[PDB]
This record gives sequence, structure tokens and C-alpha cells, in this order.
Amino acid sequence: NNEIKLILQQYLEKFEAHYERVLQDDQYIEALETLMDDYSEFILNPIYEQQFNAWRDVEEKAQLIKSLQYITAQCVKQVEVIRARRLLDGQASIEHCIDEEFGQCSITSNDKLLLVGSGAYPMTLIQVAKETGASVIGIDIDPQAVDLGRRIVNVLAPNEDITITDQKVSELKDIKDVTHIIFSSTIPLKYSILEELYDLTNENVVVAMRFGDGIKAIFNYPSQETAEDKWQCVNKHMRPQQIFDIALYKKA
Ligand SMILES: C[S@@+](CC[C@H](N)C(=O)[O-])C[C@H]1O[C@@H](n2cnc3c(N)ncnc32)[C@H](O)[C@@H]1O
Repeated sequence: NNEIKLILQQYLEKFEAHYERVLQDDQYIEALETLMDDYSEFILNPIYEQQFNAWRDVEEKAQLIKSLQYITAQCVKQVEVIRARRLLDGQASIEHCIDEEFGQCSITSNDKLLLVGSGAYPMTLIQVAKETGASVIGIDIDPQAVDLGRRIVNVLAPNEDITITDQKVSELKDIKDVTHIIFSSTIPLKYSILEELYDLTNENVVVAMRFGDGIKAIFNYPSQETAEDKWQCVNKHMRPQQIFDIALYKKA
């Protein structure tokens, strides 16, 4: 208990200070990015993983995890907003292909991908459009993220077929044409949206759900059990030096 709980509380306090500073002045982004790198290195260190796993508290552990995953999700968003505003303020124009996340279920230019939680700095959305030539829809509930994302796409990828909207999945007119769906990891509602998508989507749709379980759940929303007759987990992609893992879902 004692050891890992103390560090996790200290990270929560550090994230509070860094996040509050960045809200007042975006010059403190570099310090927050460094904290996020240190946090990542902590999460992926087998020593801390073992300590975390050994802490068999139920209530306090669960709550502390939930406090961290919420504030660090806000930090991820704030980094994206600042990076986006910097690119647009200028008015000027890596290690893994997103296609890799779908294993055998490959993406061609004839396919159509929905990315849930596109974000203000939608590099992943642009990446997959450029790599695959597929049509791409990104949704984000935050209109700041919709505006920044839309205008970044128009600068960096004007020739790709990319739509960004605040529409919920039940409001997407072309939902039945979607062949591939990716969920960003830092979406609290991702499993409720997954369940809603069952009835909305065609029968052969494939979903890549990004998540973090165990110690990775302090920087990600975790996996959940799905309704067993609806979404079947056909593949789990878990790696020790990846800050998020991927669960592939198909119908029945
Ligand atoms: C950090 S950002 C961008 C994606 C991020 N890079 C990731 O991979 O987790 C996460 C985005 O998801 C958005 N978001 C959160 N909940 C959502 C929901 N229920 N539906 C759509 N977008 C959501 C946030 O507004 C935010 O812009």
C-alpha cells in the first residue's frame, strides 16, 4: 500500500499545480509535457507496475486511479489546444501506422473510418487519412476541439476526405457506411458509446478501443466488460512499453 499510494498522491498534487499554471499561462506547457513524460516512464517501469499490482486496497485505490485519469485527461486536452493554437497563430503549413491497430482488419481507400474523440490537434486522424486514403469522420463533444481540428485539417490535409463534427454517433447520417472505428483512450463515455454503436453500425464493422488497465489506468480510461452477445473482443494488443493498449471488437 504505503509506497505506491504516496507516489500516486504526489503525482496528483504535481498535476494540480502544473495544470492550474498552464491555464493561467501557456508558457508552462513545456513543464507539464515533461511531467507527462516522467509519469509515462513511471507507469511503464516494471518496479512500479509490481508495487501497483501488490496494493490490494479496493476503495482508496479505485478513487485515486479515477482522480488521476480525469486530471491527466484534462492535461492531454490542454496540450492539444495549445499546440493547435500555436500552429493556427503561425498560419503556416511517426513511429507507428494507425492501420497497425486493426491487425488483419486492414484499411483501404474504399473504407470509411470514424474516430471518436478527434481532439484539437488531430494528428492521428490526419495520419490515417493520408496513409490509407480512406474517408474519415472525427467527432468531438468540445466545439473548441471541433473548430481547431477542422481548421488544422484544412491547413495540413486539404486534399484528404475528412469531416470533423460535434455530432453524437446517433446523429451521424452516414454511420451505416463506416467500416472502422477508433476510440481515443481518454474518453470517459467510450464504452457507453460502443454499446450505442451496435444498433447504428453495419454487421462487419470493426472497432479499435484504446485503453489502459492496471497501472496504465492512471493515464487512460480502462477496458470494460461488454454485452457478450453484442461486441466480442476478437483481439487484445498489449505491450509493456506502450502507454495505451488496444482491444479489437467485432459483432457476434
Ligand atoms: C486528448 S483528446 C484527443 C485524443 C487523445 N490524443 C487521445 O488519444 O486520448 C481527447 C478528446 O476526446 C474528446 N472527448 C471526450 N469525451 C468525448 C465524447 N464522449 N465524445 C466525443 N469526444 C469526446 C475531448 O473533448 C478531447 O478533445
